[PDB]
Amino acid sequence: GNELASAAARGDLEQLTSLLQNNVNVNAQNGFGRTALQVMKLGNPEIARRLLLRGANPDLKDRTGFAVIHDAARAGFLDTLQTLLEFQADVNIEDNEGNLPLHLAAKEGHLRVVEFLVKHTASNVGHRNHKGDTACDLARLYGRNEVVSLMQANG
Amino acid sequence: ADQQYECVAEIGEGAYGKVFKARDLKNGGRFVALKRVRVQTGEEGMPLSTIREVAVLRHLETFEHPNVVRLFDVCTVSRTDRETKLTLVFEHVDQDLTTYLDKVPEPGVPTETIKDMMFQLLRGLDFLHSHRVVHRDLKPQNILVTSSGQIKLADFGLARIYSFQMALTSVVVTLWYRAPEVLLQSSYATPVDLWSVGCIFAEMFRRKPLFRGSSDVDQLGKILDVIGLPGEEDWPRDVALPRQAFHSKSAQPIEKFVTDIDELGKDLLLKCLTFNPAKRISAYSALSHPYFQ
Amino acid sequence: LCEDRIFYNILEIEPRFLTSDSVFGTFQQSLTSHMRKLLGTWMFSVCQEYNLEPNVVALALNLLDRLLLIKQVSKEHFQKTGSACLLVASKLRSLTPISTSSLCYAAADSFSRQELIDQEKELLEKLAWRTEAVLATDVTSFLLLKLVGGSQHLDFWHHEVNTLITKALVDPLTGSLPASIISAAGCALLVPANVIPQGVVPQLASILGCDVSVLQAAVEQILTSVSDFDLRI
Repeated sequence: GNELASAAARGDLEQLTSLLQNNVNVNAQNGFGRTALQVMKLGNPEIARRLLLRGANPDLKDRTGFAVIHDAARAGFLDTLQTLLEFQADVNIEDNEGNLPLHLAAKEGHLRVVEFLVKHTASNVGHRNHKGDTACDLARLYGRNEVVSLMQANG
Repeated sequence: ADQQYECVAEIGEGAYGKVFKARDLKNGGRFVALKRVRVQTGEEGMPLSTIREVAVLRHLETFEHPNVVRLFDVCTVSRTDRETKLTLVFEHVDQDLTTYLDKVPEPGVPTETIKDMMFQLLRGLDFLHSHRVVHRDLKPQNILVTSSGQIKLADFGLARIYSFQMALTSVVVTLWYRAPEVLLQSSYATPVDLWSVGCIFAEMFRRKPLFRGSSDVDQLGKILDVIGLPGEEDWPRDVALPRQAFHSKSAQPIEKFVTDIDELGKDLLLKCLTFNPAKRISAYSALSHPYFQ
Repeated sequence: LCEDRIFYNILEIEPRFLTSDSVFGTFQQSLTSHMRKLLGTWMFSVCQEYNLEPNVVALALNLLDRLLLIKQVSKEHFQKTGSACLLVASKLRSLTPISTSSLCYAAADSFSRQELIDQEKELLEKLAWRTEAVLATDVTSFLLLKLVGGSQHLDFWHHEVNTLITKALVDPLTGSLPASIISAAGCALLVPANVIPQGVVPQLASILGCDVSVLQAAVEQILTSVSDFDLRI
């Protein structure tokens, strides 16, 4: 419901955890059509882990076409992105413009996140989004040269 | 706006209205933070403070300091005469100092990171003071930390309550960073913020708060237990709680609590944690301290 | 080094509040530079009269002219608009914010209290609550200090220069210049050489980091503008 989502949003682990003991529905949307896992405080991997551990489905995308792994990848919160995968989140889930978390991490210059995706995930690199671009292309199109290099020094 | 910004979650509500998490639909739906207030129309028109506060935010934004949270926009929605829904849009960082500190592996935060964050913190703080702005509520949950490791000063107006186990009492965490002049209801000037920097500084090492008081008289004591009773010359004149109100306090070596801090770190730390506000270091001075080399 | 650093930064922001005299016979259409000079002097009256700090006029004029850069204002409402600027400007700068009723009054009661309030809401919306600006009056002190070295006199001249500054601002041409320039130019025109260490212009020019010729041009211009000021209705 709504209090679970807000607790996830303000990152109140304490409060979130009570709510999760009442056999509530972790996947229910709040008044904004979003779920607790989706609006959660990205810098807190534990918020994610507990929700996942209670059934939260990682691959649900909102009205705007995003999944948590997209926003985490876009913010460069690798640990959270990693605990997400740890619970079977799909690395190649695309947003509504055909993006992968990788695209967004690349587009944002998060080198240690690109590093990880490229070398330790099934992240389909060559994937081209709806504009025909690639993660590496976007890095190029955005100046994330440092990222471009590493990326191509690998793929 | 209000068709460009799409709310996804309410974070809370406090002194600045309600705080939400929303998507910026004109920048790829990236997360952005919003503050919403219901402004009351007077027979004098728009309330002074409302105007003044938005004025100052908009104005400091001009300078675009890297260590202060960006203010992207200001949207207005006039209901009737008596009401106007005012909305401030800011950059959003899904992590604050607290969520970071109590997440680091066991060894603790790298001493070099503590320095870097601490430098940025005083950087943005110096910027505010130099433009005659006092934060007055510097608490770690108002200190944003990007995954990049960048510090951005916020001010959500949201209180957090902490409940003491055995005592069955509670406090608003900000109390733990409140400077003595403030606790003694004496002066409320700019040095006020330096005392908090000092508390936050110490917390980076401890990854646990330094002075966890249960009241303001309790807090005062927790402080004097560590820094020691100030001398007659350093206690505020004409104040409700006299120097005599607190029995003899030695002055334990700060490192006894801010474990693993270094010699120069200790020096800076105590210059912030200096009782007499007039002898407390300044953000600008601290910034020039040999700790930062 | 507190002073010197704020100054340096204020200078970068500065251009952000620049306005332009060029608006009238084109984007404005219904309004003319002279009508603005009239409205402006009336505003000046209401102020220095109803006991407001010079800052209030300086800002009220900046809002009015920044507003005229994005909104076409009619002749019938020019005045009311100048009033809203006065209201907002003092709400932001005077310990004694002037009242709506007080304004509607001096306005020959030509507009309603509601109507002035609706213009305030309007003004705030077009400018998106960006109501503060680096003013030429805001700079005069720091400069006046580097000239009149000590502290003595620093208050007579400050209030003097700023009064000139406001008069120069009633003229829309002045608004095309940086706060720093208008400010130094003003100092240069009043402060006598006997109250200063050791030229004045090359000294200020050195501080602003501009050319002596540039500052002189500004002096020259502002001198003209100030001369035209005349409170005769």
